[PDB]
Amino acid sequence: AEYVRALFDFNGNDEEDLPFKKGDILRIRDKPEEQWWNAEDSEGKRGMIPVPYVEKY
Amino acid sequence: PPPALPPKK
Repeated sequence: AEYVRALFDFNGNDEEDLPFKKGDILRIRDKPEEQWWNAEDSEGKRGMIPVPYVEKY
Repeated sequence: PPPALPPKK
């Protein structure tokens, strides 16, 4: 459905955050806020990701 | 380095 690609690595300081690496393709699951979305990675893990760190796929 | 991390609401 909706995929984004990581532009930068991200680890996050909150436990709800989904860490990722530049180049990863993530699927967007929910947009509870304008700049922080819930996404799923290629291993099926879920978490919050910062919109500025990704681009549309 | 990455862009600014947006604040969480």
